[PDB]
Amino acid sequence: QCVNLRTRTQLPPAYTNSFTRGVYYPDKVFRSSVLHSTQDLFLPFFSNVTWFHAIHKRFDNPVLPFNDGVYFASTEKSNIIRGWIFGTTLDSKTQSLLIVNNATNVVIKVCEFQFCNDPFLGVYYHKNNKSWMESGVYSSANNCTFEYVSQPFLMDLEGKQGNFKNLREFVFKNIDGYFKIYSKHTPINLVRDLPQGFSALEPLVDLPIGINITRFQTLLALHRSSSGWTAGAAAYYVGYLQPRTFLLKYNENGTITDAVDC
Amino acid sequence: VTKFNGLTVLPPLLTDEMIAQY
Amino acid sequence: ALDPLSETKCTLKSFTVEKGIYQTSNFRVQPTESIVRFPNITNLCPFGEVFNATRFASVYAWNRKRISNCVADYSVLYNSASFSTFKCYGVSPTKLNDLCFTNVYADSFVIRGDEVRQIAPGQTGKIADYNYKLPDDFTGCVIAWNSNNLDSKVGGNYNYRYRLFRKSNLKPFERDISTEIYQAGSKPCNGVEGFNCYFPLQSYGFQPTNGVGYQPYRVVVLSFELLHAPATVCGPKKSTNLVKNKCVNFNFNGLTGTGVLTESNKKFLPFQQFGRDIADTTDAVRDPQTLEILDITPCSFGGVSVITPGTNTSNQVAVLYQGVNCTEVNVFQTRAGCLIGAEHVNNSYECDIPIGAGICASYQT
Repeated sequence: QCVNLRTRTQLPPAYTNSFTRGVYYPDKVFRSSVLHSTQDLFLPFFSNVTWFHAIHKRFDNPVLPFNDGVYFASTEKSNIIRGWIFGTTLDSKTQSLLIVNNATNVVIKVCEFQFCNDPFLGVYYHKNNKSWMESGVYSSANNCTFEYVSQPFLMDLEGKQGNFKNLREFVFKNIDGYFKIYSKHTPINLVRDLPQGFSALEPLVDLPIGINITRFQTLLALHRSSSGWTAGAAAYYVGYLQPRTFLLKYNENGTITDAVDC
Repeated sequence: VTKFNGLTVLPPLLTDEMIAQY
Repeated sequence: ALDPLSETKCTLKSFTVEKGIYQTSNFRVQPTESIVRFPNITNLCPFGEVFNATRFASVYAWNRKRISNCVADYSVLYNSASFSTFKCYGVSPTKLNDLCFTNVYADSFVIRGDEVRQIAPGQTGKIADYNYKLPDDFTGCVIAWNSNNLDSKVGGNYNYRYRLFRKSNLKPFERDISTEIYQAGSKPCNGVEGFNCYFPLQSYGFQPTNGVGYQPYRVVVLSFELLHAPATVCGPKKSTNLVKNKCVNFNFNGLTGTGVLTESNKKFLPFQQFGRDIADTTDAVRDPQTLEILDITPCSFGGVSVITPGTNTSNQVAVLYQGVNCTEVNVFQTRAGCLIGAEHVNNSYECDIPIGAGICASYQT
């Protein structure tokens, strides 16, 4: 709660190249067998993305900015990222947006959350009968102003052996108070922690929040057989949206198959 | 060799089959 | 506007028409109906839980139920048929279903019949000042239901109480459930009742033998709040069925215009509503209630042309609607349009009056 994770060590600002990632449908319009231009916020192609590692003391969990929206690309098998934090102060001072995934329903709220100094969504006391079951990211909250729950679902939080075969990419954008979110989940054959190719992130949900946000924080999943906890092997990336112009090649079925940065 | 805002395309007087006869 | 021949003379501004073909006007199918669609209006908030609660909270501790993130059907205010007095201020009850709001509350309490008048904007009284004040800008409603047979007890129902004294009047929608001893004179009360000191709370005299002015009345105030924030709860929207193969207007959840709806093989994703062509013009839409993809073919139109010989020859004249099939209608369809007033012949002659697509006209015996 008050004591930070002793196994936490900040890595240097490493990065790699992102060839054609960060593409998403900027609207809910259908167009097929055409090529549409548009000026909105996207990821510039062949740009750098901040790499972050999570393993027992190489464990990164900083509070990064959100001045213009960001990206995520989680190379994971047990869903190390179970939620996020968004806001300005990220404490009980101002309104703070919180997102949590309990593997059954995505909970979204906006309250004066009394977040811990080193928040998490981990577990502990797994001496026997782990079963990937839960066993306190914030101390308390009140004066809430928003509440939302996604549909029922099931997420595979269980760890798996071998090469990474799953990849999730998201976008987080505040469109005039509407905190729009995109997402995509596809299989992969990992080679260098970031497979290449092309894809498009579909919109997930519209959130009429209307709260200014300037920073964020990731909620990594910890485990222990608050301070002396451990974490499994995982890694993710971070990007930043920029106001670039793009072309969008739609197929006959309306799916984006390619793009070009102007 | 290869809409509704008042725009309309009129056809030609001579069709392609009539041109070939000439 | 007598005959198409006269439209030609008014077009050319001449009382004599030479041989040829001339344009006069523009045909256009006007709309006959209109379609209004909107997603399903289910998932209603349970207003009956408050208006018909099994038990009501006391007056000094009035209960409030927040209404948000649903479809607020306000027809229960009148259609319930379970009230004695029903009044609204500012907005009529029949229009609340069309108005969207940021927050809505249901303030319930049980007060005497004579105290029902005190539930009003800007009104003062024992209940308005010390128990539940309303603002001057109240644009909600109030419903009082006589509960003489339900919330009454012989000798007085002690479960329903109110505040009779307080050092300072309350604010609009403010609750005060304290037990501070009120001071009347210059003497200190010392936290106990005595000379010029009274208890602030008092029980009601609700009994089954009470009059119309003293019996209990289950009062519920539906408070509205239209703030700068985006609306979070709105009422059910009006809609109707679908009209196909007919020139009609469109009022969809996020699309408007005029045209004709037809079934098609197109497909919209679950996160897509309406399509667009190369020119940013809509040509497809998905129904917000049913699972179907419908192309929007606009209403027909085209220039009107008249085919006449010279005025010195005859006044018999044909008419051509360029670029449309025979709908309104001696009729013959062409690849340029529907021609009326001319008889087709299997013979071939020299082209006198051209029409289009190799077809030509003439006046012969």
